[PDB]
Amino acid sequence: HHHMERKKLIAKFVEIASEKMGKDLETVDEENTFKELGFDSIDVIDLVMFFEDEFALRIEDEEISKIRKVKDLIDIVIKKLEEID
Repeated sequence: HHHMERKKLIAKFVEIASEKMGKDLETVDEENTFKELGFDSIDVIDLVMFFEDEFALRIEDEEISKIRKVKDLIDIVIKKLEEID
């Protein structure tokens, strides 16, 4: 059992936003849209490429374009990590 997987990926999202992207989010809810967090389409691409590199994943362009909510990115990452297993 890999406990706390969502908490951990939200925490990674917050750290990357802060450290790589200069965005202080502090208290993230998974249900927030990226749009409401102030991430535009280009920011989502940068965020995805940062997760890709951190986790040695590949996320297809079609999947990136469908990302709306934080939850969507957390879900994709878990799914890609589960596969690479």
